[PDB]
Amino acid sequence: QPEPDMITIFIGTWNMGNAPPPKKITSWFLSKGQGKTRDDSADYIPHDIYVIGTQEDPLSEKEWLEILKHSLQEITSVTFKTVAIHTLWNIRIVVLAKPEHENRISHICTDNVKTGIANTLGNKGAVGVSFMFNGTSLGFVNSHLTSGSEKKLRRNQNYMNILRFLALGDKKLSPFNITHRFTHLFWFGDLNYRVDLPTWEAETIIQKIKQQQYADLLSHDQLLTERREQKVFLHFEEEEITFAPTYRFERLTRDKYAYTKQKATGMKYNLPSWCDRVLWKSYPLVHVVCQSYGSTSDIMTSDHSPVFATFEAGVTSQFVSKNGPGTVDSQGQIEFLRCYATLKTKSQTKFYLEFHSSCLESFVKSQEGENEEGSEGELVVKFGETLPKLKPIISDPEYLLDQHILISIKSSDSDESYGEGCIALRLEATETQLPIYTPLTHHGELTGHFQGEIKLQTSQ
Ligand SMILES: O=C(Nc1cccc(Cl)c1)C(F)(F)F
Repeated sequence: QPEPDMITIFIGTWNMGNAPPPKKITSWFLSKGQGKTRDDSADYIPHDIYVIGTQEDPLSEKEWLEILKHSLQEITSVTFKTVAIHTLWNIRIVVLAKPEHENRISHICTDNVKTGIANTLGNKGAVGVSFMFNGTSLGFVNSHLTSGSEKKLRRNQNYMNILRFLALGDKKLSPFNITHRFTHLFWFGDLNYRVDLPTWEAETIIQKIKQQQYADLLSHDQLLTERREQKVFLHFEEEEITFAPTYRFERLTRDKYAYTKQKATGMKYNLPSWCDRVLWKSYPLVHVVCQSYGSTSDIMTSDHSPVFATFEAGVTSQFVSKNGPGTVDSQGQIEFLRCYATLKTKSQTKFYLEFHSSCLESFVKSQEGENEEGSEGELVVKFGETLPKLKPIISDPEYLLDQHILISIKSSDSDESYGEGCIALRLEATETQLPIYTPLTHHGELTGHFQGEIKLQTSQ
């Protein structure tokens, strides 16, 4: 029974509007409705993993698990195993997997983050799940961000709090937040970014939606504009949106957008918006392909429509050799040549690097670099040919070329990371000096760059 090198992952996000679901929700899990939809010929083919995020979920965990599992069994004739379920207030994440995957899944973690302070603490935040699928780490975040058209900055702040404080994946990766801990990270939810057009244009926007003409609406979507200005979700991907805004509908039909201000809305307008989103970030040169991204048309209990996204995702096997795990393999080495970090910091400590990777027995600290001044004001930290030779546990190129090195640049004075990045070992050649590059971030914001050359020796 061979180990897979690809899986498919279903991601769902639905703000249920505090109402029970209708009796049939199968269109959601089938990626049917509007947008990039799944071929009818695939309807009986189960996804390997289903990750369901809800917001404003009124159900108990048990109630929702029974609906989800019975839905999937009706579609696929497979009884899915529950990997994890975690709820914060009315924000929930469920992970289901095909039974064949039970002994491929391990290291399951769950956590939550509550956003805001006093007034603004009490219903917004995020839940998440991580686990290993054979040799591949997977992370999943369902967030319900702050609502309201004039709170895009609060949403951006909610995002940074969630990525700083959500404790998922390998705790030994101490310098790294969730945006670096996983081979594949999926971040979805009621992100609550709005189409930023004047209130007076509500009926114009509705007209455009009825004509399926989204371009002049998407050019005002706050999440796209904030992402293009590097204010949020730096280094994440999103499929092109080709479905109608998923909020705010009159319940029990999809024929009407309910946008006008009401006491129940705090006297706020809810112009039609793409509140409900799926984004991802995968390590460099790992296979990830979005195969659906859309909304259902036939689930109408909520003022939001459910959103689906599906992905092909590359996975690796749990590799054993005669040597590692449990020792090094002397036929393997990773060398860094001519490396330097460019940092945006105004500070003047010395810096050292840490290299973290599950291809090493443990993380490696470098010597301090040599600080120089860049021609445009920058700090340049030079490592030269001084970096420690990395000793991987396994030399086989079928393993090593699929690995990644996480890099943190840390202050000698404080041992605090000033920037984190990731280098793929999926090189064009071995035993050959090749350029490498990663941007460096801290708290998910750009703090600099790391570049140089690599020389990878495998057993071949
Ligand atoms: O641990 C659970 N599930 C689980 C564990 C390992 C593999 C798989 Cl497939 C599922 C829980 F939370 F449901 F009890």
